[PDB]
Amino acid sequence: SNRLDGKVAIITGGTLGIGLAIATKFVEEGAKVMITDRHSDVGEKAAKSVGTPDQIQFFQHDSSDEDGWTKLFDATEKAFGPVSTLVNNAGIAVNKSVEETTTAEWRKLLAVNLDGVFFGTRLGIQRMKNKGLGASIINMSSIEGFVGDPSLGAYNASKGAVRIMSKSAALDCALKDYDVRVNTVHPGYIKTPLVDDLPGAEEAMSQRTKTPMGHIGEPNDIAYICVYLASNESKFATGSEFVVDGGYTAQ
Amino acid sequence: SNRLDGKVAIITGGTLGIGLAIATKFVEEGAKVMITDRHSDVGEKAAKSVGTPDQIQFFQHDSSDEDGWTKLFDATEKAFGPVSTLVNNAGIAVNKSVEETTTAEWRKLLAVNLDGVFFGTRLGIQRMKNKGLGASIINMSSIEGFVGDPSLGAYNASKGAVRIMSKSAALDCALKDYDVRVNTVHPGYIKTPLVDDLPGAEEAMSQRTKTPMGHIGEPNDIAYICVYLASNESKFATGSEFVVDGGYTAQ
Amino acid sequence: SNRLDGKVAIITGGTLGIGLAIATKFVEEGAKVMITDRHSDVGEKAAKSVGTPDQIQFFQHDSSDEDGWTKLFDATEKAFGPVSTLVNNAGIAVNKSVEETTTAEWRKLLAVNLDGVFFGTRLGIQRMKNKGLGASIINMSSIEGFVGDPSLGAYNASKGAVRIMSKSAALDCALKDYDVRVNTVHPGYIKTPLVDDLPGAEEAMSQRTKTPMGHIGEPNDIAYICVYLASNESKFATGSEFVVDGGYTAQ
Amino acid sequence: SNRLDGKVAIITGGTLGIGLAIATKFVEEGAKVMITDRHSDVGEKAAKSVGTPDQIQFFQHDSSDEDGWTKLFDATEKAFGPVSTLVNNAGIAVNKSVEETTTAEWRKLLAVNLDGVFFGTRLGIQRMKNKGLGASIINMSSIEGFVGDPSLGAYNASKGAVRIMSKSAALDCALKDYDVRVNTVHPGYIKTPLVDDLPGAEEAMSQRTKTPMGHIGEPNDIAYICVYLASNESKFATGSEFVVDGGYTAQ
Ligand SMILES: NC(=O)C1=CN([C@@H]2O[C@H](COP(=O)(O)OP(=O)(O)OC[C@H]3O[C@@H](n4cnc5c(N)ncnc54)[C@H](O)[C@@H]3O)[C@@H](O)[C@H]2O)C=CC1
Ligand SMILES: NC(=O)C1=CN([C@@H]2O[C@H](COP(=O)(O)OP(=O)(O)OC[C@H]3O[C@@H](n4cnc5c(N)ncnc54)[C@H](O)[C@@H]3O)[C@@H](O)[C@H]2O)C=CC1
Ligand SMILES: NC(=O)C1=CN([C@@H]2O[C@H](COP(=O)(O)OP(=O)(O)OC[C@H]3O[C@@H](n4cnc5c(N)ncnc54)[C@H](O)[C@@H]3O)[C@@H](O)[C@H]2O)C=CC1
Ligand SMILES: NC(=O)C1=CN([C@@H]2O[C@H](COP(=O)(O)OP(=O)(O)OC[C@H]3O[C@@H](n4cnc5c(N)ncnc54)[C@H](O)[C@@H]3O)[C@@H](O)[C@H]2O)C=CC1
Ligand SMILES: C[C@@H](O)c1ccccc1
Ligand SMILES: C[C@@H](O)c1ccccc1
Ligand SMILES: C[C@@H](O)c1ccccc1
Ligand SMILES: C[C@@H](O)c1ccccc1
Ligand SMILES: [Mg+2]
Ligand SMILES: [Mg+2]
Repeated sequence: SNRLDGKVAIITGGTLGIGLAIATKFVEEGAKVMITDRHSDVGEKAAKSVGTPDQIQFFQHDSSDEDGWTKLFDATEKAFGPVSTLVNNAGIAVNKSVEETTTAEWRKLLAVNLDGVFFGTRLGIQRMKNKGLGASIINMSSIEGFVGDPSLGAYNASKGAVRIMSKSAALDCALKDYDVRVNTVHPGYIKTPLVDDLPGAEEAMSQRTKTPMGHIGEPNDIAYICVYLASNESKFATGSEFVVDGGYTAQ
Repeated sequence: SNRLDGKVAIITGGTLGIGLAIATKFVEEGAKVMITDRHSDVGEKAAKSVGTPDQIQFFQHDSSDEDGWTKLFDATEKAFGPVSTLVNNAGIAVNKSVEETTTAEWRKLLAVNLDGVFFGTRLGIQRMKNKGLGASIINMSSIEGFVGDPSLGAYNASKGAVRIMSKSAALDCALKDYDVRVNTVHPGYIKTPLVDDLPGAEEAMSQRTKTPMGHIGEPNDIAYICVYLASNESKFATGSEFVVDGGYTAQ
Repeated sequence: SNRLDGKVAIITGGTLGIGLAIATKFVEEGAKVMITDRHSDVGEKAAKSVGTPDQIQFFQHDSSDEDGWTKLFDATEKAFGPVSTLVNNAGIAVNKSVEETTTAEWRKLLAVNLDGVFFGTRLGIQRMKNKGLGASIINMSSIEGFVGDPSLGAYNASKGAVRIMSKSAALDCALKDYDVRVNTVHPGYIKTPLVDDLPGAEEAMSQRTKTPMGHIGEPNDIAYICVYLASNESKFATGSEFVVDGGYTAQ
Repeated sequence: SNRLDGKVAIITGGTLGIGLAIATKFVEEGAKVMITDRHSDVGEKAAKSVGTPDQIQFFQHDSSDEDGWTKLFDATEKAFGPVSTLVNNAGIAVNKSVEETTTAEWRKLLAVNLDGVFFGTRLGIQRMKNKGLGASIINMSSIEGFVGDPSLGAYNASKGAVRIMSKSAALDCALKDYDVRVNTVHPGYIKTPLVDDLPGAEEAMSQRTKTPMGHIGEPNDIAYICVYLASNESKFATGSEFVVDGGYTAQ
């Protein structure tokens, strides 16, 4: 309780899974939250499932849409006051090796996972700096920012990009005394309804050769590290990677 | 509040600085705590400064003392019930390059920083496994587990050892379903009375070429990441490194 | 001598600096080489400066040009026989923080440094696999694939992308028994005529807080690690990062 | 040929496997070599199998023996002139988890794998600095300096220690203009007669979940990266890790 008092957060892809759990715990800890998704039909229902309009609202936005980012920040500031916290969580995956990735697939994945995170990070620094907000940008990544997956070529590219791009931003903010931190979060496998719909997926992810714990995580596992990062408790943490992966990358 | 409900923690070197702040926040969040130090004179006063005997006690112990580790676990279990949480925080430094390290210096530093962490980790796994405690071993490290310092040769050795030793332990616990997680915490520079007593030290640490934030951290910066790691909020985190360094390792 | 006997290499951006030195040492060790650059005026002269047409030729190509990649592989195979070795060396830099990067700058840098490396890697796997060539793809990176630079935001993104994308490709090639390895090379600061034309640049790079050796490297420093990687001497090395940086990333 | 002209190398544990292959290729490239082992019976035969006494000799030495290190450097300088190159290759393994490691096992493994590497590194810096030798210390590590193995607890400790200790030494040498570089080499699984004597071992190591190439390496795979590191070709490489692992750590 109260760990995010006064904070105002944007969470992209906040209607499902990890992003929804981050939204839920953010509201529980006192933050006001704007969640997004490319589609409108889930959004209002997702928001209402967490809290009331004074706590959480929905804004339809595709994170690859550069001009839509300014509309999103404006709507959030209108609802809740100046934005303090950005969680760049929206992402997609292509299940292809590098060898088998089409250029269209490459460009589509990079538009969401890389351009979108760049647009959000750039705008968030501009809008959040020098306001005494204790501002925090949390760029969602994954184990795939540290290790390869033969069947996730473009996804690996995007996650490695966000990993090191975030360090650049962290350093510049720290050196300019902007009062903006930038860090990455790296989930391993997490159980969601989407994983549940893929026959065999959780079992494959839970083999000890993949996740040493012998089971995948849950959305709140990623929510709680995000609360820590969004809060002033982490005021000395910037430019770093926070891994919550059941041991996947330790072997 | 309540984030460590029911937890029972041992924190080595818990009478000063980082270890004292970890103890303080642990008590605030509902944990019972046994702090240690090689010396007795500070201990009881340090404990009483945090809370009452039902919350926190002191046990004199040099972490390099193998047999003393069993006495420490026994005393803690006597006071508070079965131990759930171990923070291996006790450490020393030698200000020497590898080239200029004497063998006595080498052996003394490794006894505390490496052997002591091994003894605590080994015993903690034995005593904490298979009890449904949500057990957590937090091995204190530093930026010096990732990067070299020309003037900290043996210290670097110790911190690199603990970094990877902790991953081994994490994996074995995860694969054996022991209900014990093992992670490392990596502070950058932190202001304490000891740093304050070293003329010029904080200023040197605060140069942008060292810490990009332009200032060093405070003990609570390390306390809060430890609360997260000791809590069930981090039940999917094992075998990982948590860095709180003001950007030091991001450049 | 003879360390690249029978090898046929493409080196993008091979007319200057690092790429020219890689070309030079490749020819010395018995490889046939096709160098590229976006511009034609330097190319033939650069090639003739290294060797004769039976050793080394030039092909004008912008690495961001997807269709031009197939023309490049065809021209090389026409000149020298099947390509065994690809060094993705072409790159550019934008001297901007993330905050100050324009979208046009972002897209231009990613087209060369990321898309271009993807196009070359994808095509090289397709054209080099299953031919008993001892094929090797060497994706040029830099220290900026490991650490941030506040003034190199998009460049950091690109270098982190190539770092982890290359691991994906490595794994898929290894698992499919393609006889193609993929590794990254990470130069620190290297003296070239271009650096020499930037007043103050080498001196700034040579400060001990940047490069511990107190001086920057030379193009042959990167050439020699590339020879090792292109050769069968490194037949068990794949998915790894090879750093030649004067100590920059060790502190 | 000639890549180590004039170099004088000490290779600890140089009578078998990886160390023998390093010795072999070092001699082939023009270096004079002193190999060691704790036992005498294999040594002279191993040396004679590589070359004549003017090329390679044997010195009986347990790398854990501190005073024996000065005798070893003296004998090498007597045979061949001033030592330029040290490969700290001697090591042992204990097949125990952290939990199950006895203190005697811990101390024995650390004496060879950590103390021994410290003694060699410290003495080598002292004896090799400021002589214009192009001096190089190559500290053998393994994949177990990057990732955990649940059954290699003390070994992981030792390998993580050497990894970061070597960076400290690298930095101090670079900052003091000592003309001594320090780097680590990280073999994955390598086929040797010892592995061949362990039923099932190579097959287990060759599973794709362990080594993506689907087979283990050979001693020359580690020899060739050591030649590069010992040579002046790598004069700008210090403080870095060189991984030759068949993809083990890329996933
Ligand atoms: N489920 C898993 O096992 C793992 C997930 N992750 C990563 O963590 C993050 C969050 O995942 P979840 O929210 O559980 O995802 P989900 O798979 O349950 O649903 C996808 C999420 O992204 C959003 N989204 C997709 N494209 C978008 C666009 N163009 N604009 C705005 N929103 C968009 C949706 O609202 C949705 O919340 C992602 O960045 C993902 O790549 C990483 C490793 C594992
Ligand atoms: N102050 C700083 O800038 C940094 C500190 N650290 C690390 O973080 C950890 C905690 O530091 P602080 O508690 O602030 O230290 P401190 O420097 O303020 O005091 C030393 C601590 O270690 C204990 N200690 C030393 N030798 C011991 C032994 N043989 N047995 C039991 N206890 C012993 C003392 O109780 C004391 O709390 C250490 O492991 C340290 O190496 C890491 C980076 C920076
Ligand atoms: N000079 C230095 O200090 C450092 C250089 N690097 C990196 O190493 C690599 C090689 O650098 P140099 O050859 O010395 O570069 P250079 O700065 O001396 O010249 C640029 C090179 O890239 C090529 N190039 C640029 N855009 C291109 C395009 N669209 N298509 C084809 N070729 C193109 C040119 O032929 C030229 O060889 C690059 O990827 C660079 O980013 C990394 C760290 C430091
Ligand atoms: N075979 C494999 O799969 C792997 C080996 N390694 C590492 O690479 C290095 C070299 O291995 P190999 O020479 O093939 O070993 P080996 O297993 O074939 O034989 C052991 C080597 O270490 C020496 N040795 C052991 N204790 C010693 C002491 N107290 N003093 C002096 N010498 C001693 C022996 O001469 C012998 O060459 C070691 O540091 C090892 O830990 C790392 C990963 C895998
Ligand atoms: C990395 C994880 O988000 C994933 C991506 C594609 C298919 C399954 C799982
Ligand atoms: C790394 C940090 O704990 C430190 C060690 C010795 C002297 C000053 C600071
Ligand atoms: C990283 C290095 O290639 C560089 C890039 C831009 C300006 C100067 C140096
Ligand atoms: C890591 C490798 O050297 C190994 C150690 C012990 C038993 C088998 C293999
Ligand atoms: Mg650094
Ligand atoms: Mg792995």
